Amino acid sequence: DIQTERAYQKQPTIFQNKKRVKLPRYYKNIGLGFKTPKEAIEGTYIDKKCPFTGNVSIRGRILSGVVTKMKMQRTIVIRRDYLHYIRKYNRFEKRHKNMSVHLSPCFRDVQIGDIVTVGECRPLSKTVRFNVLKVTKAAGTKK
Amino acid sequence: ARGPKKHLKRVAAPKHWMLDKLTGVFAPRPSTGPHKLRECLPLIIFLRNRLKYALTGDEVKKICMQRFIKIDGKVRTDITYPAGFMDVISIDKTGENFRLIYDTKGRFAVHRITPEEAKYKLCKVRKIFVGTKGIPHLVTHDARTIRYPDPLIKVNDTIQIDLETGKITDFIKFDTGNLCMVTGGANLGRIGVITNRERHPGSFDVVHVKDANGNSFATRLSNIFVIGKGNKPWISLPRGKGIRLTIAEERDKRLAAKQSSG
Amino acid sequence: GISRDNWHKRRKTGGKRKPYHKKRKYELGRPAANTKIGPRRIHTVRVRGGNKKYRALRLDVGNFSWGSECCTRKTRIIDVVYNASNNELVRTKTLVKNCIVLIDSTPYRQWYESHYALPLGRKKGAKLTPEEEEILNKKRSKKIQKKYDERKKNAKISSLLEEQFQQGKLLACIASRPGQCGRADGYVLEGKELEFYLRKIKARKG
Amino acid sequence: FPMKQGVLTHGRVRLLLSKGHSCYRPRRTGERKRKSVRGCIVDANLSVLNLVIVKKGEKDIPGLTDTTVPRRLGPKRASRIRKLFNLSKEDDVRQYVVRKPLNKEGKKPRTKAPKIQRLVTPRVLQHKRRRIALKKQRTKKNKEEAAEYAKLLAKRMKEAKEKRQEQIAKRRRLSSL
RNA sequence: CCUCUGGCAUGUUGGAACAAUGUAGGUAAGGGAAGUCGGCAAGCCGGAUCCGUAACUUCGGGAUAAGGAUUGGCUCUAAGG
RNA sequence: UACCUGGUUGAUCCUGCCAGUAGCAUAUGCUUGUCUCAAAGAUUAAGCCAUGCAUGUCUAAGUACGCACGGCCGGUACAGUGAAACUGCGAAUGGCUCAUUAAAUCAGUUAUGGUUCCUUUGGUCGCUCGUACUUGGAUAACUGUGGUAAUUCUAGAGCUAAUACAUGCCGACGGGCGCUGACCCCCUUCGCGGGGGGGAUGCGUGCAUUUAUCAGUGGUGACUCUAGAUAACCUCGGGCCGAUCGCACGCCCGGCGGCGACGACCCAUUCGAACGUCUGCCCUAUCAACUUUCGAUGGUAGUCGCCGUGCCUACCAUGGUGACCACGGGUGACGGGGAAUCAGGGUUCGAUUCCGGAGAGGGAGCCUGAGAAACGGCUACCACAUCCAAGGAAGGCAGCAGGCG
RNA sequence: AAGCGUUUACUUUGAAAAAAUUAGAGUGUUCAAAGCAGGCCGCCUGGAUACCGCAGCUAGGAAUAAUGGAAUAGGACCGCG
Ligand SMILES: [Mg+2]
Ligand SMILES: [Mg+2]
Ligand SMILES: [Mg+2]
Ligand SMILES: [Mg+2]
Ligand SMILES: [Mg+2]
Ligand SMILES: [Mg+2]
Ligand SMILES: [Mg+2]
Ligand SMILES: [Mg+2]
Ligand SMILES: [Mg+2]
Ligand SMILES: [Mg+2]
Ligand SMILES: [Mg+2]
Ligand SMILES: [Mg+2]
Ligand SMILES: [Mg+2]
Ligand SMILES: [Mg+2]
Ligand SMILES: [Mg+2]
Ligand SMILES: [Mg+2]
Ligand SMILES: [Mg+2]
Ligand SMILES: [Mg+2]
Ligand SMILES: [Mg+2]
Ligand SMILES: [Mg+2]
Ligand SMILES: [Mg+2]
Ligand SMILES: [Mg+2]
Ligand SMILES: [Mg+2]
Ligand SMILES: [Mg+2]
Ligand SMILES: [Mg+2]
Repeated sequence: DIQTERAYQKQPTIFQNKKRVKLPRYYKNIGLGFKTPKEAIEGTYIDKKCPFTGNVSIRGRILSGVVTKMKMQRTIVIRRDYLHYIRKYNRFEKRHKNMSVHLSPCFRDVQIGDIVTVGECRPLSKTVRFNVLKVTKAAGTKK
Repeated sequence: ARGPKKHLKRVAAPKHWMLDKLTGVFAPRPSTGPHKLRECLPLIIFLRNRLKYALTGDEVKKICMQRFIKIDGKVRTDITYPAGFMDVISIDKTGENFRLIYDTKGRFAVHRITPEEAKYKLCKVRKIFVGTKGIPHLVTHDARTIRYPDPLIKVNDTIQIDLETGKITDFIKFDTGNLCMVTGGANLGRIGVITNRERHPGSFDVVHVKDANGNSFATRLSNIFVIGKGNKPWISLPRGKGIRLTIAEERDKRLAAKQSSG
Repeated sequence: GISRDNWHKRRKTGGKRKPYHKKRKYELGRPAANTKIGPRRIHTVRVRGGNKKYRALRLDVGNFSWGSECCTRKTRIIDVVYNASNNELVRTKTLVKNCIVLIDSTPYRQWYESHYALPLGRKKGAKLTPEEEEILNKKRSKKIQKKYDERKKNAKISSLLEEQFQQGKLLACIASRPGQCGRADGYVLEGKELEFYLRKIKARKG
Repeated sequence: FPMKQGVLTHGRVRLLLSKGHSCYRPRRTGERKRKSVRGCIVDANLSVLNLVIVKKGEKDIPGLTDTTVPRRLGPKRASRIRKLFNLSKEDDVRQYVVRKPLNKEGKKPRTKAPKIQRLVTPRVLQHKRRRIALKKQRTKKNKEEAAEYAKLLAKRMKEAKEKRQEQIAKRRRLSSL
């Protein structure tokens, strides 16, 4: 379950040792009409870099990419696609950018190949600057 | 640049100062102050290039340090002081009071007013702060952080300030139907009623403004300065009264004026 | 000098970026504080913007909070028992943020016995002849004895904490940064966090 | 090269010197400089050597101890003139400042006196009264503005409570509906 | 290489000196093959761990290529049932 | 101005290039009467530099006893100019150059809810509850001995100030507010009890800092925001709470006083800065795999830094980019606004007056300061080079002139 | 009136976009290249406007080209327990 690291993994704000005689979870809404998910409230994970249950603000840009690799832990790689217009030829090129985004463990079942909305935040690592804000499934793939 | 820059080239100056291309390499760099670098008009530009009370910067220095000019009800003695929007620059020996508003174009105008109007001026509130003992603070566009304001005055409104006490008298809430000056952008100097407010979460919000003669236009909030309740301002408006008639209408109104004058 | 650069290291792709400028001053590093336990020695460092920082080097006391009953006291630090960062920071006794120290329980025992008038610690058989605990525990009026009686139903403590009080020293976790701010502030470990770190220290002993 | 206190050789050695070190006058602010100074131990390799007689011997040397050089300037601080002429706390200093005689060819003889700095003078007393008047009028205007805001907030809050009062009245009308 | 069980009395003599010349070990400043037919003989390198390894080639090798660093004692820590 | 012509053949029709034609720069030749504007050691050598200059600065308002000048009204200091010197501020702007640098710089776009900010402007500057009629002692200029072949080199002796550096209080100020609470009083019960008031003594009691707990004035699209309450702290390499300065000079009955200067915690504001978000660049595959425990990609927890972040450290996970051209290499590559040619298309250039960057021979390190990894600042090492008594000292024209090459 | 409404690409509008340069409005530098001035017997005035690729922001359009829904009914809608 939880507490698999060296230090105690706890949400900083809520104080869990008030005397009695279950644990209250900290969550928020990130805004922009993004509805905070159900697993972020009934969840038992803690996360420093979760957009809903952590100390990150979603601010600036709102992008959307396509999940290609989910091998990094608590973060994944999305693949953005776009058509670039050269002006000599009146045509397009298919280019792409691979950015690494932080995938909170509230979005539980995510497979490769589904369009994911990400949101700009503070720089979370060397190459991570975006959190996953909502997930929609692929074409079909409801099985 | 290993620190703060202190000059400004004549070419890189903001254009609404209307400084000539040829007479200088440098433009006067505005000192830091209650207005931004490109939003203000320097007092040397206000005296020398436009009123022509002075001829050169030495005469500007002599005017400014005989303790004559009194901007916003206080005498400033530096040549390059930033005098920005809605500022009251007063000259006591000529008995002549000037209020700084953009005209129909983007530039500032020599705008003579009365002393009864020069006793006050108007300010857009930028932010409301709460201070160190639960003390409401209101911050204007010219950094006038008067505290304990009226708790109905909120973020994007305007207030009327009596300058001698330096204190609020009345206010205009940012609401539809009120007149507004467009203090920035491509609509710089227009006057019209606020007809629509378009919200955008995250990005900047815009406002549709319908002028005196029907021509509506959109402008984001940061460039908008409300100037009075309803269809009437609380200040005296300049010549043109904020329309931006087209270039054809400007052409035939100067042509008919020269034809009628002869 | 010692620097914090993104320009000195490889790209996302693994390629080498060639530098276009020198080491600027604002991309600055400094040697570590490596704060030890001892009689206090704080050096000030001149900072960007003309500010100052207080590096602890030796640091004997710190202001620790007992969060369940809300009493923080200046308390002397005796040992560092755990560090999630590194074991050599346990070995060479080093105070950092989120390191776990032992502090003597005597000010918290004084506050608890002043507040509730019940013995805490106190391996029974010993009794203090200098009578200070006696005038602490006794001599209440009839009007205020029911006040203390109302308090002493909310005066029960955890058994792990009571073991630490009978030991005379209790576990705290530091939350201030002593190389940055100067202090060794922290909080008493309680409950699930407490038994988590007690399980870690027991696993370290073995 | 000058000898330097506390360097503990007999020969010559180079050092970074700063502001506040001996043997070095820095030009711009925070400047350091390599200078070569000499060790503080004396040997035969010295051009000139400085000696300061601290104890008087039996004989009156005509070089040094016969001619007393009078000290050129008199004390300027009022506290040091009080220490020099043993003033009380109450008696004046202005008659006991030393003034200097001035005489040369052609011009008139004169007597010149220093500006006595840090004495209790009415301009100092006026400044001290003025900023404490500033303090009391700051507390005055804080009291004034806080009471004025309290009245204005009481106005706005009674307006808001009477408006929500008729709204709760509309709620009870709809509940009776 | 040193020791325990087991074995022996130094390999067909002892004693006193410590010269040359030997035979067998060593060591040498400064130079470093100038010696000599010829680096003969002696010498350098050497184990292990971590790196690093070229020309060529039958693609298997060369290769311990070449070139580096580390190595003791003690007090700990982690991991491997 | 949407343009063609000579040339292979004995002659023809073609593909086809060579050559003519027209600009725009760079050099050069020959020539040159007037006038207005006007590029100019960029291309090779960011190669080397003699000499001279290029950054200093005082107000009524920080320090004035240099007769260096000067007034007489003195005896209850100090008229007023004032060299020097201490102090404060600038010297991080400007000027020059294009060597580096190919998602870098830079352009448009955004964010700082992830930070610092001298100055300016506006706020706050009796909020704390415990000798001030002004505290201390240095030091420069000045005087007087010197040393050195030599420098904006300095030693020793005397004096003497601070808005330099230290120390440090009275007032407001008599109490509120919490805890502590001896004790006092009222009702009621057979009574314990129960219920309610008043209150001796002591502790603390401002803003900033650091940490922990509770509740939810003003906000934002969204805070762990702002504000409130509690509990302690408040760095001796110490955060504020004025031991200042000048003009006029008054009013109560010695005390209250006007207008300014200077200084400072914190908060806005300004000039910014710095890291980020998205998109964009020339040639090369005779460059197809690269990065990776010697950080490469993440997670956790810290160190450092102004802050975010592998920036760094420890422990784990084995990832990250690539045929959509990564990685590597080249560039006679600073990028861009733009320039030249031009029908529509495009093609080449952009060293260069505006913006941003980088750099002062090459690299590196750093003091001071708000801001410098500064070079008309130091510290070294390399290269080059000046003076000398041979012990030492001083240097950086890719600033303006100018010289060599 | 506020909030929500398959998603894009495309097209249109609006914002936002430094000046200097280019086009260009006015204006007898004696004309012009220029310059931002000038003109009237103190006064009257100008110092505009356009373009600013790509990318990002906004509000209309739905033709074209992608993209989706309900097919082991985990489908909508109305309610019920
Ligand atoms: Mg084309
Ligand atoms: Mg510069
Ligand atoms: Mg033998
Ligand atoms: Mg024998
Ligand atoms: Mg035998
Ligand atoms: Mg030898
Ligand atoms: Mg040897
Ligand atoms: Mg031979
Ligand atoms: Mg051999
Ligand atoms: Mg071989
Ligand atoms: Mg032929
Ligand atoms: Mg022929
Ligand atoms: Mg040709
Ligand atoms: Mg002529
Ligand atoms: Mg050159
Ligand atoms: Mg090159
Ligand atoms: Mg180049
Ligand atoms: Mg260029
Ligand atoms: Mg070049
Ligand atoms: Mg530089
Ligand atoms: Mg050079
Ligand atoms: Mg410079
Ligand atoms: Mg340098
Ligand atoms: Mg120079
Ligand atoms: Mg432009």
